[PDB]
Amino acid sequence: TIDWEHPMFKLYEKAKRNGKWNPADIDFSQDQKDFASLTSEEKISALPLVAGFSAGEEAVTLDILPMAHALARQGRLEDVLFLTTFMHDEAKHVEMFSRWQQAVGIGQMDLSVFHNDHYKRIFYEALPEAMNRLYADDSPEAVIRAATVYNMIVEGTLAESGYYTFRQIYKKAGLFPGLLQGIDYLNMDEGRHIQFGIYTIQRIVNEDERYYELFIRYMDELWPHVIGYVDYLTELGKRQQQLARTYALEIDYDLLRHYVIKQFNLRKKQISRT
Amino acid sequence: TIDWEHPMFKLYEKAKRNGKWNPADIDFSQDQKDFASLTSEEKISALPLVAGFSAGEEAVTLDILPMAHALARQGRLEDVLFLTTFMHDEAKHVEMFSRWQQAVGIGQMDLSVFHNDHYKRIFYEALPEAMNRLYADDSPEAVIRAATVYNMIVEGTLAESGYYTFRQIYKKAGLFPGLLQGIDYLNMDEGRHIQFGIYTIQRIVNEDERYYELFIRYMDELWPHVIGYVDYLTELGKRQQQLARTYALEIDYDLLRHYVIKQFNLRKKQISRT
Ligand SMILES: CCCCCCCCCCCCCCCC(=O)O
Ligand SMILES: CCCCCCCCCCCCCCCC(=O)O
Ligand SMILES: [Mn+2]
Ligand SMILES: [Mn+2]
Ligand SMILES: [Mn+2]
Ligand SMILES: [Mn+2]
Ligand SMILES: [Mn+2]
Ligand SMILES: [Mn+2]
Repeated sequence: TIDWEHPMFKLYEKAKRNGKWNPADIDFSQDQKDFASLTSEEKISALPLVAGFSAGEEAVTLDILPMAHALARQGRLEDVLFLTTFMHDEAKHVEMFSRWQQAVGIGQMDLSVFHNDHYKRIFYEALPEAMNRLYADDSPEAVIRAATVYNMIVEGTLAESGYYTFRQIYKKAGLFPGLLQGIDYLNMDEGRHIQFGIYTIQRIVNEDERYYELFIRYMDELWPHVIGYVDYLTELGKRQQQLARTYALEIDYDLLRHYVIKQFNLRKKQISRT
Repeated sequence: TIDWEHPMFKLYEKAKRNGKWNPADIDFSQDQKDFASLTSEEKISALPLVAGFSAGEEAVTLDILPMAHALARQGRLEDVLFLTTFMHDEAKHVEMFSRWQQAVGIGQMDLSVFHNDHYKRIFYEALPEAMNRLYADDSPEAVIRAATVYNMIVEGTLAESGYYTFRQIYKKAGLFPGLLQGIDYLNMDEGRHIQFGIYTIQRIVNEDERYYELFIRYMDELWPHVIGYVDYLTELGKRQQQLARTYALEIDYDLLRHYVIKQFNLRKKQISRT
């Protein structure tokens, strides 16, 4: 039947209760004015972080499907019910960033230019490969790896840090209130996504504590590309300093960096070896 | 980007606006009392139609995924955004029937007994085979067949007729107000599902009017099992006449039957050869 007490059924219920926001309701009119008011140099200072996210959301909307397939095939009905909310969330995320991009005029703008090699390695290689694998290989190893790259690294490390960074910068400056409303909603959805990942990894580790070592290993395997992208954005911003100056933000890249590091280690700690 | 004018983006927007209902909010307390008040013979008279639906909703929640995969792989982003709402709708449908079944006490009850051979041929063979095919064969032929069996026959013919039948019987009788609230919501969701099917078949026919003949052919191929199930339910009810008598319903199986026939032909007519 439905196991009403199943953790993923409970997460499904919360998703319905907490998932009513609609990107079509966000007022982006002030964002349009803010963006127009920026200098050409101030404009470029913002784009790298938006590039990472818009492309990232698109990647994950296509790439969660194989997990829903694999779990369906295993008969995990409550997981599948929850995953329908996960996939619809990601749809709204793609929608929200595309609306912002249109409202402020950079819809055309090929933002690919802000994706370095480490980024592409995560979003264009490790992520799609690990998810697609599940179509032919739904072994515990395969499922742990998919949840690690997608939920623990892409969402749980990069996206979390991305949200924090957005707040740290533009919330201070009083800029882009529509986008920040969007990001708050995104960040609320993402908490459920991460919880799914934790639950999935933990139940597999609960069967064989040796999958714990596999989890840690896959996390450390990805870390170089995580930090390598983070260094490239850090670096990139330190050149284009004009938005920080104009808006009186000592943009502390060294504390962001450690927020990333903090997120990575925190995700490890949410998986228990025993 | 997102093509804001795309028909499936517009259907996605409507789904969000019109898709807020939550099965967890439905009051089933009166349904519990109604069901308990029924005689043992009256109880059995209702179950066949509920059997068809609960199993049917479960089938379609698992079975829409390959279509979302195939269209994603073709780069039809707006279709995929809409399909996230379609899949979440089906989740709530499975949820709604399981809640009703629990509330009135038939959760255990193996309702498989009311699935005859024609039913199994649709839901356990033709439907999963046609959807799963899309994982390895996303040809126009394959996509038309998937949309025909799923959207035009299962939803557009059987489910539509099932809703009508539910209303005709229990709405008259003043019974099962919770279930009927649920069914109204379901039926509103299903209109978008059918519209997706029409759009999908029509855009493929628009490229080669010879796919029109393929559409009609696949519809007629399934008709025998549609009517054969409908005859078995018709037949089945005519024996167990006690609920009709008790509640003063001349249950007109001959008009239902023609409602089914009417639905089938109506679906053909929504696809234009030209
Ligand atoms: C000092 C800079 C550190 C900040 C790191 C920036 C992270 C931006 C990358 C965006 C990835 C978004 C993917 C989210 C996927 C989802 O929504 O499930
Ligand atoms: C005289 C009897 C005719 C009535 C026909 C009864 C139809 C019951 C079958 C239920 C199928 C439900 C599947 C719906 C799938 C979806 O929700 O997309
Ligand atoms: Mn997201
Ligand atoms: Mn996410
Ligand atoms: Mn490097
Ligand atoms: Mn349904
Ligand atoms: Mn449907
Ligand atoms: Mn027969």
